[PDB]
Formats: sequence, C-alpha cells, structure tokens
Amino acid sequence: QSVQVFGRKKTATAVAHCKRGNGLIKVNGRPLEMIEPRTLQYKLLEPVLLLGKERFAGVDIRVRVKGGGHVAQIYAIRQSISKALVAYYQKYVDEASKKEIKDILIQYDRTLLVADPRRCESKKFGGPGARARYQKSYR
Amino acid sequence: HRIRITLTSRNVKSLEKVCADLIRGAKEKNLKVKGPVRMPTKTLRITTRKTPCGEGSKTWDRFQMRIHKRLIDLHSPSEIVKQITSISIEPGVEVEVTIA
Amino acid sequence: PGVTVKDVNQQEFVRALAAFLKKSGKLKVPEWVDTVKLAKHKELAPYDENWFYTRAASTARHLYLRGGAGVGSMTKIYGGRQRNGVMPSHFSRGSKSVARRVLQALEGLKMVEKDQDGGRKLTPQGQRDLDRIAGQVAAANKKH
Amino acid sequence: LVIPEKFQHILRVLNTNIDGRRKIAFAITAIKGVGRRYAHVVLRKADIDLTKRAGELTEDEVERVITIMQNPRQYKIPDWFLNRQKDVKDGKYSQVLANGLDNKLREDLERLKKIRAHRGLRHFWGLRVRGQHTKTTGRRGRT
Amino acid sequence: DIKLFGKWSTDDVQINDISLQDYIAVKEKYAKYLPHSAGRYAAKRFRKAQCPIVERLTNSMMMHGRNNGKKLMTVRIVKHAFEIIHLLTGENPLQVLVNAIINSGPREDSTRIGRAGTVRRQAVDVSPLRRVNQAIWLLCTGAREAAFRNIKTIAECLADELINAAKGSSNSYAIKKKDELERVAKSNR
Amino acid sequence: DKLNNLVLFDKATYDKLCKEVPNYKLITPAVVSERLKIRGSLARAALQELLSKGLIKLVSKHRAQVIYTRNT
Amino acid sequence: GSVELYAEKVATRGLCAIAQAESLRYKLLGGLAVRRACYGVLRFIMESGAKGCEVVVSGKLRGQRAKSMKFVDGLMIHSGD
Amino acid sequence: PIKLARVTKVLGRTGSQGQCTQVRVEFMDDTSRSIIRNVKGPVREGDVLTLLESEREARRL
Amino acid sequence: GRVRTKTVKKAARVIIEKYYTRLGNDFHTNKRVCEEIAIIPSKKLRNKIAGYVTHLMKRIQRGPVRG
RNA sequence: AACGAGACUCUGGCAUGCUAACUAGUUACGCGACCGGUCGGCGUAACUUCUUAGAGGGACAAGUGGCGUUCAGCCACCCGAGAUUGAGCAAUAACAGGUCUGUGAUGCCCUUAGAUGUCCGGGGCUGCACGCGCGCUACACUGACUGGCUCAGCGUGUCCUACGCCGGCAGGCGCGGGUAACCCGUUGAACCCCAUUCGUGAUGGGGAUCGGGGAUUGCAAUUAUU
Repeated sequence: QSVQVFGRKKTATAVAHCKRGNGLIKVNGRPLEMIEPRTLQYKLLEPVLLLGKERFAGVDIRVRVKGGGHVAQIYAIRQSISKALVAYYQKYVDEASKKEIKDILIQYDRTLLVADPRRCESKKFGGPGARARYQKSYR
Repeated sequence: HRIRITLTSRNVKSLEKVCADLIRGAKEKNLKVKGPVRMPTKTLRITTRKTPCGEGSKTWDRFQMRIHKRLIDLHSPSEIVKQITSISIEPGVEVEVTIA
Repeated sequence: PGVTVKDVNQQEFVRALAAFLKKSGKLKVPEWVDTVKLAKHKELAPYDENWFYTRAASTARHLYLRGGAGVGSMTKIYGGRQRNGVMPSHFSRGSKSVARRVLQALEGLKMVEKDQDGGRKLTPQGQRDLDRIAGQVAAANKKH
Repeated sequence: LVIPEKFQHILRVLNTNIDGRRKIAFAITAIKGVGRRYAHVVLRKADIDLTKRAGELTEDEVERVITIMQNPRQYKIPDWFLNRQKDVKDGKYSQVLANGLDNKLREDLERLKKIRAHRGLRHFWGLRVRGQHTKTTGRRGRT
Repeated sequence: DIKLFGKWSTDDVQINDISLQDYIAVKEKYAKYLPHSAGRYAAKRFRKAQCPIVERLTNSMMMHGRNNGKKLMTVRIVKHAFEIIHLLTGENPLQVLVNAIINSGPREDSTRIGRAGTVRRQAVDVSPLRRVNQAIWLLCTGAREAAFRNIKTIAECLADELINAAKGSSNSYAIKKKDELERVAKSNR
Repeated sequence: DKLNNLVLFDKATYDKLCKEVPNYKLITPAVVSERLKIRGSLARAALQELLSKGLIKLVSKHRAQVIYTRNT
Repeated sequence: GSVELYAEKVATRGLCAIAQAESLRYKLLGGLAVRRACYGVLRFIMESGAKGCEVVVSGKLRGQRAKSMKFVDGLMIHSGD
Repeated sequence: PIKLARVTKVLGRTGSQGQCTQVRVEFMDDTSRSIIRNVKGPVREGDVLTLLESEREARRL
Repeated sequence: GRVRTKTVKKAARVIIEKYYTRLGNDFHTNKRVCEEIAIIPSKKLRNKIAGYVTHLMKRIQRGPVRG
C-alpha cells in the first residue's frame, strides 16, 4: 500500500507519502519541475536521475513541505523522496533492491539519507551574535 | 454531560502525579475517559541587569518560569465527578472543572 | 487530459490572464490609476501602464490558490521593504484602496463572490475562467 | 535601434537647459521644482511616450509638456501633488518652478525674519531649524 | 554521465601536475550537477581537499560584506562564466579552470625571520594545498577588481581572468601576482 | 577621464554593427558597448533586431547577463 | 471567614538558617561578644546533625573601620546544582 | 631545473610564530637522496613538493 | 582531552576488586552489572565507570596490575 | 582528606519503539466546484509518520590499526543521529573598586514653616567655536528602480486585532473574535529568486538639509512628539 517518510533540514520538514501509482512526483500538489527556486533544480532531480525513471514507475509520491526557508525546504524534499523510496522497498519488494538503491544514493551523497544536525547557536549578551563581541574601547 | 478537567502547575512531577491519580481513579470507577493531552509549555522570561548602579561589566540575569498544562475529558454526571478530585489534593496544582 | 493553474508556470500565466481581462472591457478601471502609487514604500509609480489588469490577474490567482482573504490580508500579500533614510529598513504594506477596488472590479465580472465567514472567494465561473486559460498556457508550453 | 533625423543635444524647457540624450521621464527632472513622481504624471496626462529620449520630440510635444506642467489643475491632477498647496498669502494650489521656486523660499524666510519667530532667527544666525543636537554634528562652514 | 550543470562533462579533463593532482577534485567521485552540496568540509583538517574544485571556486566569489550569503547568485555567476569561455576558447571550461589553477599558484615563498625592524626574510617551500587555495584566492580577487566599476558584467571578467591564466599570460591578475611573489622569494634565497 | 558613449546610431557605427559585429563569436551588450563606444542601452536594444532578422543566435538570456554568438 | 491562620512548630530548629541567623542577631543585640556568640551558634548547628556550617559577620566591630569575621566548621559545597 | 620531492615524515614546527614546518623529502629521480626542507602551509606525509632551488638544506627559522 | 577522574577511577577499581567474577570484556554487560549493584547517579557517570572497567579488565589478562 | 576543576541543572541533535490528542493533524471515503487530476471547499471513520509533551533508552575513547618507560593518554578509521553543542552555577584571600540617586537598609553631620518637606505654573536637562568613544547609512551594475513569484522562529495581547465601507496615504466609521495550540494567524517577513528600465557619470548611487500642505497621541507638540 503506502508509506510515509519525512526529511528534515534546519527547521523545514517535508513528508512524502508513497503508494501504488504510475509515475507521479508532486510536491504540494505541484509538479516537481516548477518548485520556485529553479537554480537548485538539480538537487530535486538528483534522486530520480541517479536511480532512473523506471524505479518510480509503480510508486506515486506526494510531498507536503512546511517550515524553514527556500533552500532548506528544497534540501528537505530530496531527502524525503529518497528515504520514502528506500522505505517503500524492503517492505513491498525485497531486502535486495533496498540495499542497491541505498548504496547508490549513499555513495553520491550522505545527506540524501542522513539529516544534517546543525542548528543556530543562541545569542549571548555582550555581542551581536553567538561569537562576535562588541568593539572594545581603549582610551 | 461532557466534563472537562483542566490541570495547570509549575512542578511537572507533582502535576503528572495528580493527573495519573485522577486517570487511575476514573478507570477504577465505571467511566470513559479521554487521555491527558499536554498543551505547549509556557515559558516566561525576565532578563535583568545584575548591577544596581550600572558600573560593572554589563552582566545579565536570565529569569524564567514554566507553566505546564493538561486537559482531561469525561462523560459522567457531576455527582460521579466530585469524588475523585476531592480525594487527591496537591499544592501547586490548579484543578478546574467545566460542565460543557 | 486537462490542467489547473498549479500544473503550469505562474509568471507566464499571470501575464496571460492579465491579457484575457484587458480584451473584454467588462473590468472597470478607476480614474486615479495613472497617478497613484501602489504602496507607501515605493519610490515611483508602476512601470506598466496597465498595472490594474496585471494586479487584478494576480489577485485572482491568489484567491484561486488560498480561499478567503480581505483588504488587509490582500495588502499583506503585496507588502515589502521600506528604506527609511539613515535608519534601518522595515517591513511595509500596500494601499488598501487599490486592494479593495481591484477586489471590487471583479464582481462586475461575476467572478468573485463574497466569502461567507470572511471576505472574498472564487465563483464557479471564475474557477472556469482561470482553468480555461491554464489550458492555453499549457498548450503553449507543450507545443513549444 | 532608431536613427531620428531631427535631434537636439541640448533643448530649452522653462529657462533651463536639458540634455537631449537623457530619457524624457528623467530629463525634465533636471529643471528645478520637478522630481521623479511629478515628471511622470505630467507625461501620462500629456499622452507622450516615456521610452523616447528627450531629443526625439516634436515642437508641439515639448510645447504641450510645459502647458500641462504649469497648469496641473485643468488636467485632473490632484491637489496633494504640488509643492505649495495652501499658500500663506493667497491660498492657491500652484506648482512653482525653476525661477519661482526660489522666489517663494526667500519670501518664506523673510516672513519669519521680519516677524521675529524662533525659526526665522535660527535661519538668520545660520544654526539649525528642526530642533537638532548641535553639540557634535554640523561642524562644516564653522571655522 | 553526471556532468556539471547538465552540459559540461568531466571525464575528458586531465590534471597535469602530479603535485596538485590529489588536491584538485574534478574527475570521478566529484562529478556533481551543481556547485551546491551543503558540505561540511570545514570540520576537520585536510577535508576541504575533498571539496569539488568548482564549488571551491563558488565560495570565494561571495566575498566582501554585501555578498556573504548570496550563494545562488555566485552559482549563476560561475554558470555564465563557464558558458562564455567555451564560446571563446572552444575548450572545456573545466579544463580551462584546472589549467588556471595550476598556473596561478606560487611554488616558493618568503617568511619573516629577522627581528622587528629591518626585514630579513628567508625562502621556503609551499604546500600543494596552500598553492591551490592561493590560486583560487588570486583568481577570485582578479575577477572582482577588474569588474568593480565597469560596464563589463561579472562572469565576463571572471571568464577573461580564467582564459588568461590557462595560457600563463601576463594579462592576468593572478599570474602577475604569482610572478611578483616568487621573484621576492628568490631574492631571499 | 569621462566615458562618452553614443546613445543613437549614426551611419558609420550602424554599418560597423551590421557587418563587423555578427562575426565576433562574442556578441554581448557589454562587449558591443566598448567595441562601438555606444551606451549599454543602445547596444542592448540593437541586439534584439539582429536576433529578429536571424543574423545571430541567442545563447543565454537572464537578468544580469545575456549572451549571443555568431550564426553557424 | 475565608482565610484562617494556624501556628505550628519547626521540626528541627538547628538546621534552619533563618532561625539561627535571627538567634545570633538577638545575641549581638544583647551584649554578647561576637567571637563567643558565633561559636555558640556553630556548636548548636553541628550538634543538631548538620553536615557543615558557615557564619559570617560584617560591619564595624573594631573602631571606624569595618571588617569580616568568618567561622566555619565541617564540609561546605559552593558550586553546581 | 625543477625537482619534485616526496614528503616522508613531518619533524616539527619552526618559525617566529610557528608558521613553517620541518620536513624531510625524498626525490623522485635519484630517490636515494633525502634532504631537510622548510614549507609553508598544511603538510602531511605523502605530499609532493616542487623544489625550484634543489641544493639548499633547511635550518631552524 | 578525555581523561578520567579519581572518582570514576576509584569506583571502577573498587567494583573490579569486589565483583571480578561477574565482570568481563563486554561493555554493554558491565554497564548493566554496575547499575544492579552500585548506587550510582545518572547515566553519564554510570557509563564512564563501566567503560574504564571494560578497559581495565583487558589489562588483567595481560597480567596483574598494581591497583 | 577537603574546597575549587570535574561531576550536577537547563538546552540542541536521534527513537516509524511506549502513553496520548476536536484547542494538532494525516490517510481513506462521501458530498461539492472545475479541467483521472487540483481544492487551507464541507462532513465523517484508521491511526499517531508529521505537531505537541511525558517516561525510558542511546556515547563509554566503547571497536580496529598505529604511537606511548605498552600506564595515563594521543592520532587515524568503521559503525553510528551524534565521536568537543551552547549556557547556569562556581574556591581561599583580597580591592579604601561602584552604589547613601533602588528601598520604611542604615550611623553621624546639615536643614526644618519667607523649608533642602511637599504641591502648582513656566523654563533647563537638547543650547555649540572645538575635541573623544559606541553606532546607523553609504560610496553602486556581485547595483538601484518597477512589476511577478515564493519560504520562518522566538515572543507578546484586555489591548492584540480579523471582516466590511471612505480615503493616494499616513488615517478614519460599523460590527465581530480573543484573559488565548480556540482569535490576530496556516504569523503569505526581509534578504533570496524571475522579467524590465537604467549604462560608468557626484549618474536614476546616496540620502543630509530645508519649504509648503495633511493626519494622529495627548491637558499641552511652538526649541519641528511621531
């Protein structure tokens, strides 16, 4: 049937739902081609270009994205799709193609399956930010 | 008919003990309950200059208080409602009851 | 099969919907369009002489996307940055008279009906008119 | 990509010179009293294209520009758009221009110098007017 | 295969120096689609050497205070700078970039040794990693100085900087500053 | 010194545009501007009618940068 | 009639800091020497089962110049939660 | 001419502020000869240096 | 730097000299035998004792230790 | 042996394992709109992936390979969410360090009825030849202008405000919600991004300065409140 898997950059959280389909990839009910920042278009295209159009042929993935910024949200989609296809296999096909896809993805990029744990450090008094301090006056 | 019990405290240990006691008592009698739902914690922040005279190196105290909330829902008459609450009494816990 | 406005581009669709409204003549244009700015955080008047048609198209698209708005809610949409001299820049808002008389010169089209628990929404005919133009934009994309 | 036949490098509008290679929506802004929002609304009401260089204008077009410019009221220009709206001495809504704009500032200062207002004495002494902090800034001109 | 921006291949690029061959990451596992990976190469030592050289070029161009986070503008600057060189030279812009990196790095330098006052500098060697880093620095510095107040768009002054360096020409900021730098170090032999 | 650029085409500059430019391999508003000593707007406007006539091929188009080449 | 006040006894008086910081105040206010007033408080604190005690007295004890006398006994922690 | 030498081991850090590194380098041609050199920048074993003047041997900085 | 302290080293030495029979080479089992016996506060302090125990049991196979 | 260091508390990163949800949602199914698709259009049932917050786990230089008087430890690597996250607290002994202008903390000295108490009216604290420190805006094309498209988190609220009408706007009138995961608010933020115009120039960069109007807060805006 279906699986629901999330991807997560700084504060953005994309959730991809996959079921039996015919090759539809859509984020927010919108085509993957026209996600607003076209400069980072290939990051969204990396999983399907690496694996191939024939693996997303019996699967229908719909993504809902919320939080964070534009660049973080784009990075939260390429991870969500990759994780959801890995989760769709090893549950509906076998434990043999999940390994193949997981390897192919993780040699190219580890952030396609593992989330970056970095988050903003809190501001500290006595400076504009976490580390920067105010200019010190002598005489 | 619907009975909403709202619990609010600052000590989560005491508040959770009270909530567990209330839920267990309602299970003990023949009642149907809606489980404890936790509202987001309320964090109140006061930041103050440490010095009383504005002389030193401009250090600041960061003060804060935390308020914990729960909600429980029952379907029972008020006669049945007003036994378990009277059994369990704990300081710092603000129990409130609303009939629909 | 068919399309919606979500299946096509938006910067080209607004340019194409704004031309469908300009060729019917039912849209009623205020007397002050040649003089007024669109917000208080803008230094010049809009470059396009037909800004009212483009803004009407953009408001129609926003109403299609999210159902229900108002004059101030449709003024938050077209807000931006105001550069305050030697003081830091700040978020600023648009003009409510424009936000309200683009939302009124769309009831003369029978294309926007007042929302029940709020402001404005889209009519079935208004949904039709946007889908039938998304169709032409998609055809232009496919055949080229 | 155009090669107009008649094209003047420097034209004369309202006792001041204007570059013909400059663009019309910003060329007339050169003459005093006109900014970047009054110079555009005058051109819209005169129905003159803004894409042309100032040189690419016939005699009638330039003569019309001054006509709508100097009489904004007759061509449905709102009253809040001028540079002296409710005048002190006669109370008329008029747009003053290059030779008149500076002929109605000296009168404004002479009013407050003859009638010894505080701000007219500030303008007289050369100090500042809008209630500023003169302790630190403004040390140019002063020796 | 996986080619930069979808149209510039990598398998045809050859690194000349054996010295900088392992400090330039262009060919097999570094063949990416974009100079954008959200990498963490600045966590341990010598990790930056695994960063793709095109992405290394991209970062150093978002310099001076007004550009410190505008990476998407630099991705299109590099994208347009690669499609211009190929129109002039007709070669692979990746090969042109590699040849510029090789040419514009100093191979000998000078280090302060005398006590404060009179300058008694010596002559020392240069690490391959520092040579790559400083080639990138010089190439990016010459691109933005030549474009600061010109009609010439950037990504056209970067292309001209990269062309003149892959030829080892004296019409190049990086070559000019590399020659002046090894000149002084020879004087201090 | 000052950089005085022609705002409008005369005979010599127009002929040099029509003949010399279409073989540059690097038709570009920033290039044609220094070649013909004309303003960045006149060259920019003149490079679209060359495309309309079919004499040059468009390579790249964007806000910050537009890039043309020769025919064939 | 809503509010009612009740009075009760502290279980152990020697381990309450306030009851000892007020007991020592009524000995310095009644003519005891400071050195003997402070040892009489430390002794009662330790004999009641405390693990450690510290008593500090500050002010003009000798003339027009102030100074501090500190009396410690046992263990005393200073840092952490 | 230009020689190429391969770093075999890192000895220590020299310079007024520790900005240079002692290395012993082995030549590619006539590999039997190994000499002491000073470098500038991050160096690890296996790095190959390009020596322009290949006669000097290093000393403390 | 990752250097233990006299508290953890003393506690681990005592545990080893008192319960040699049950302790072994596995960390995750020594982590569970320490919680059963010694009254230790939180996991971070529990683990640093049960890690030095596992480290210090390997040395015993090499021969005796002076502690 | 003890204090200090460490430990400790709060916080960030992980759990498709547990306990839960109409003041959070998702999936499915109906009704509906439009051309199988889209719907933050409307209503039911599957539950907790997403949201919220409680419990318990989880990381210890633990495993491997080197170095180390083979100890204490250091370097690299695999696996792994993570192989140093950031703060709070903080010793003995001192300083003629700041605070009598925070206090019904306080000793002396001064004054106390044409007052050094207290209230009322109007001024000053900001004045300006000149020096000395924190800063905010810039010196532009890696830009400005004009349109279009598209994303947060921490907080406040019985002053925060949705909706409708007149206004270019600043701003005004009538009904509504919220003592709040219930309403502003699915917080449609700005840089970012996509098209246009400008074209190296004290220029459409940059905004100081100053003149006319208009509107708000207040008893009062004149030494311009905003």
